[PDB]
This record gives sequence, C-alpha cells and structure tokens, in this order.
Amino acid sequence: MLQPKRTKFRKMHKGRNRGLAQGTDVSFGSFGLKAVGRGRLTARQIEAARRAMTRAVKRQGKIWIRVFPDKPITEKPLAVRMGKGKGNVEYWVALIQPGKVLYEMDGVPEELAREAFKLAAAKLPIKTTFVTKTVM
Amino acid sequence: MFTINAEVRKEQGKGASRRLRAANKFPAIIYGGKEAPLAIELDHDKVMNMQAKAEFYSEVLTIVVDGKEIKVKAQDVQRHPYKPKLQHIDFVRA
Amino acid sequence: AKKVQAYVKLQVAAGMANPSPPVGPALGQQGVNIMEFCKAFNAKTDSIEKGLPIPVVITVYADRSFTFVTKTPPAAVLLKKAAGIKSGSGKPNKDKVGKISRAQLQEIAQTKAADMTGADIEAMTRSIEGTARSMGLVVED
Amino acid sequence: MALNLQDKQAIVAEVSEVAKGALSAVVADSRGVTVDKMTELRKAGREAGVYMRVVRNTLLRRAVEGTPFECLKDAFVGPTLIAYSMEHPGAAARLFKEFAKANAKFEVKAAAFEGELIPASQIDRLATLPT
Amino acid sequence: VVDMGIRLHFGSYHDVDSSELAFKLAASIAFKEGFKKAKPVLLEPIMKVEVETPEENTGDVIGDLSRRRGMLKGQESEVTGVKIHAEVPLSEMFGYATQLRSLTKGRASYTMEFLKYDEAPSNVAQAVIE
Amino acid sequence: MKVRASVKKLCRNCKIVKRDGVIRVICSAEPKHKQRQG
RNA sequence: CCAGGAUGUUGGCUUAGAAGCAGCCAUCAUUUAAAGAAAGCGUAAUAGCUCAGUCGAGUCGGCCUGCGCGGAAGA
Ligand SMILES: [Zn+2]
Repeated sequence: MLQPKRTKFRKMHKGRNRGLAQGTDVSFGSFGLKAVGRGRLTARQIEAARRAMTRAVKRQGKIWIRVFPDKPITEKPLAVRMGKGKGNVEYWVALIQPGKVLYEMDGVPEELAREAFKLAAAKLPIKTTFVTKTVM
Repeated sequence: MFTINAEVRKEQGKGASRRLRAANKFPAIIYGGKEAPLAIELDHDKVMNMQAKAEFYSEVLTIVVDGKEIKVKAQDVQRHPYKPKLQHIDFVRA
Repeated sequence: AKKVQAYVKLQVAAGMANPSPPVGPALGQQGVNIMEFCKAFNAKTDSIEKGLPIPVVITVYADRSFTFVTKTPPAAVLLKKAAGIKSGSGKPNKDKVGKISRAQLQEIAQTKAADMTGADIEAMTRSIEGTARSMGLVVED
Repeated sequence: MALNLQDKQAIVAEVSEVAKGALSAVVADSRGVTVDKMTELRKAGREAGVYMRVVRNTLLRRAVEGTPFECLKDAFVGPTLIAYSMEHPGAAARLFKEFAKANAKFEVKAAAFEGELIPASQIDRLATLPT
Repeated sequence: VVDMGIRLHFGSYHDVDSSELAFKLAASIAFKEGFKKAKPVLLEPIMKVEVETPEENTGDVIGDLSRRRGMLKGQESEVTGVKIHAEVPLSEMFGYATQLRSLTKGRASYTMEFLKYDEAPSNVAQAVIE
Repeated sequence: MKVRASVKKLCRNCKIVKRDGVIRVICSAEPKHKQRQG
C-alpha cells in the first residue's frame, strides 16, 4: 500500500478537513479522476482503486496518484477503557477536499478512460467526477 | 473573432460577486496598457460555451462593453471548485 | 436467379476427384451422391487441367441427379502458382513478407469469363489485386 | 442518419446534369424483385453490370424539375425506378420489356424517348420496333 | 520407456573391475539420468472413432465429440445415418460409450480401434508424477 | 428473477418499465435478465 | 411499419474446419439511395437469422438544475 517510509513523528492529532482542494487540474496526463465529495482515503481504498483502473486498461497507458495517505490513524481495540494513552496506528488515510484530482491517466482513448475510472470510483467512499486536461 | 457582450460592474467585493454567480453571471477584470482596470460581468452560459474551445485561449478576444470593442486576451481563469462552471477570468488589452 | 434451393461448396483441389478424408460424404448428404462427383464433375474437368480448387453450386429438385454448372474458381488459388510462393508468410505485417506486381496476376485474373462485374478492363482487372497485397505483400504496380 | 445540405445539393445536381444529356429515361415499378434479377437486368443492358437504378419520386422530381421537363409527375407515384441512356441508341427499351416478360404493361408507367413523352401503351410500340 | 535411440561415445576401464556386472550397472544410471534430463512428457493412446447416429442425432454426436477434446476428420453418410470419424484420447473416451447411447436411446453405436500414441495435455502431465 | 436495488439493461433487448411503482427489467431473449426492485 | 440489407470473397495466414461473427492481421475495392472484408445470437464448418421506396413534420441525447422513485425489514 501507500504510506510514508519514514515520519518525524509516529502519531498525530485529529486534524479537521476544512476548505477546498488544491490539485484541481491535470498536469501529468490527458485524463483523470476528480473528487467531488468530502472525506478521507485509506491506503486500502487508494490501492484497490488503482488496481481497478490499471486492470481495465490491461497493461497500456500510464496512471498517476496525485493523492497520498501521509496521515496515521490510531484506534483502540475492544475491551479497553478510555484514555490510558493514545491508540495505536492501524492505517493511514488522506484528507480529500472537494476538487482533489484523485487519479490521472494517459495513453488511452477517452472512452476507455471513463470505464476505467468507473470501476475504480466504485471502490472509493466519496463521489467522483471524470475530468479532461484543459489548456491554461 | 469571439464577441463577448459585457457590462461595467456597479459594485465590487465578494458579496456582489456571489450575487452574480446566483444569476448566471461571474466577475471579471480587464487590465493592461496605460488604461485603468475595469470591472466586468460576463454571462455564465455564453462564456461557458466559448471557453470550451481552445481557440478562446489562443486567439484574441473582442469584448463589447458600453458600445466599445476592446481587443483583449485570456490571461488566467478560475474554475469552480468541482462543478463545470467559471468564477473569474482575467483579460489583458492586446 | 430465383431463391434458396441447396448450393453448398466444399472442395480442396481440382485434382482430387471425389475425395474422402477432406470432405467425402460431406459433399453429398442431402441430394448429392458420393460417387457421381466424377461423372458430371469430371465431365470436362480432365479435358482441361486438374490442380485448381474449383467449387460449384448444387441445385437439387427431386430428379435424383443434379444440374450443377461449374464456374470460375477462387482467385486465391492463383497465389500459389501464379503469384509466387504457395505459403510461408513468416510474420503478418512485422515484415513486408513477399511482394506481387502489376504484370503479375494481370492476365491471370483476365481469363475469368464467367464472373466479375463490369466489363471495364481496368476496374474489374484491379479488383483481383487487392488481396494479393492484403497478406502483407508489397504492391509493385 | 441523414445527408447534410451541401451533400444533398450535389446528389440532385448530378442526376440533373445527366438528365440533360440522357437520350432516354424510362420509369417503371420494381417491387418484389431480387438482386439476382436486378443484376441480370444490368448485365443484359450493359456488360458493365450498371443499369436500372432506383430513386425516390422527390430526388427525381426536383431532378426532372431542375431541368426543363414537364408532365411526368404521374410517372412518380410510390415505388419508382429510372433507366436512362447517356450513350448509344435509346432503343434499349426492348431489353427491359422482355425482361419483365409481363403480358400487361402497368408496371412500366411511362418514359421519355428523345425528349418526347410516352405513356404506358407505347412501351410495346418501341419494344416492337425493327432493327 | 519407448521410442528412443541411445548412442555410446566414450568411456574407460579400471584397476580391478571391468566386468559384465560392472558395465551392466554403468548403463543403468546413464539412462535414468538422460530420460529425466531430456524434457519428459506423457504419451496417451488416440483412438479412431466411427459414430453412427441416426441422420437426426448426427449433429448431436459431432458436438459431443468436439467437447471431448477430439478432432473431427470428416463425417461419412451411411444409409439414413452418419458416420463420424475422429481422434480422441482413450483417456478422454471416458464414458463416451454411455454418453453416446444416452443421446440416442441406443440409436447410435460405435466402434473403437487403436491408432497411435501422442503427447499428453500439460494439465494431465502434472497429475501423473507421484 | 433476481431482485436487487441495482437494475440495469444487460443486453440490447432489455427494457426499464415501471409497474405500480417498482422498476422492472423485462426480457424476451434471456429469462435470466429478469429483474425487480430498482 | 412495410422495405431492401448484394458482389470480388469461402479476404490472406493458421486449423479438423473458420466463410463478417475462435484467433492473428489487413480493412482496399465495388455496383449505389446505402451495405462494415462486419454489431449480437446462432453453425461441427455452411445455412438461418439481421444492426449499421412509401408515409409526411417531427425526431435524437449529453450538460446544469427543481421536485420525486427504488435502495428501506423488529418485536
Ligand atoms: Zn434482457
């Protein structure tokens, strides 16, 4: 999966996800999957979403991952009293703001593009929209 | 080439800008040369279809405001956070 | 010139007179005899030359025998002894493989006097030069 | 689909230019016929396998209109097929006549031999003309 | 082990041995090594099959043979019936006898003769080793 | 037929009809394409 | 809606056999109003289905958005 090979810190606070997103336009490929809803994508959701599109396109073209977890999440198991120290990291998520270019694709037709991202978007928790590279 | 009917704005600020986006309109500005900037309010739909063409960002544009054709050029454009709409476009006198 | 009324077509060559391994009882199970394919068939086949896969209609009514009129064979049979090699293409288009030409297959597809549309000896002539290049072969026309 | 304006102007413009030089243009009904029959009719008229083509009453109406022609609307009723001759004697009426091998005539609505209109009762008159 | 040509090209004898017993054994190990070294493969018996099945169950017998991974050679017409010729692994003939009589109420019958040995099908080549 | 919230047109002979207030998928080439609860 | 929906050619290689309809390629030409070296089903290979002149003015489906539908089964 996708996760920081090294971090200056192991744990991190809650961190609220407010405001819009930065990456809204595609600057690597001709197409790509854009986000519309609000939430967070885990390493599993991202990886699983990659396999879908990457599989729907056989072994041609190229895909990019504009997003990245880089955010540890701690959780406490069952039969555990509150407190007693912060929980332990179980997985890493990535804050996705409305307009975050999730993935991108290039080297394949426009029709095959939607189909690819269509099977990948179904893996994503939040809604998404298909976008095409625009000039300026 | 691309004729874009425009009208000088009567009030600036995000407050007025928002009221424009709630009526199929969006804020704009034409700067450049020795002339002073001019607030402009272009139609959403109209410009929404004109920007769809790559020739809109390449070829020169002709904005008609108060009976005046100013040959400008698309400098920059701000698109909606996630919807296929426009927020503001900057034009340069050329 | 009328409608559907039996008209199969399965052969391997003009030499094999009523074969068995390739087809056999397959050329006669509805109204054709797996024996008379030498009487009416070679009624004039051995009078010319046997070596070109020539198919033929059937046309059966109910009068035992059949009145099938043999006609011009495929133009592909002319790509093994009239165009060049008999086979072996190696690679489809990754290589130009072989190559025909103008003069080639020119007076070879002209002999046809029972097929081809339009007598224009220029439009119906080049009509038998497309496939000769469709198999990766080059055009020396 | 359909044909664009500019793409339709040529179609009619062509059938019209060929009607100004056509020495003949017989009209008849060809419904229930097969390709083997159509081809046979084409092979008889010209070894080129090109002869007798089906066209709408409109494409023909404005084609026969684009050219100084009158009194032919009656020949354009429902299924219509034209047969013109740009070269050689337009006496090729015997070919189709014998092809239809019909004891009647109706099918061969009308025609225009050498700029001269002719009904259906005259299709036989020309089909019986000596060499 | 069958269908193989063995050649001898070099050797030698030594200080005490050199006996019919010595070289008899010397030949054993040489063969075992070679057979395992020259890409081994199975050889199953292929049978020539002639299936008479009405004139109406003919097309049904063909399709059944095609599924049995057989290879049709051509069908002969006999009376108001048909005789289908084809090759099929005695291995895979497995139950054709009855599967054929089932789709014909017994109408059909068939004869089976040995024809030749051919190289097995990868999938089956793995199940043999044990 | 197979009932499930999701209903689509598999083959080209599919038809999305509404009866009484429930989306259905009628077919005339494959009984398996019959759906319900759309 | 009633129609037509062809010809070179079963295109060439491969194959038991592939002919639009396993699969590699190739995808020109043709008589035309139009017909792809072929959409889906179907054949063991064929066959057989079949999608892409009349009638006389309306028809086709993407975008943004309002209001609804199914998704929704507890004592
Ligand atoms: Zn269905």
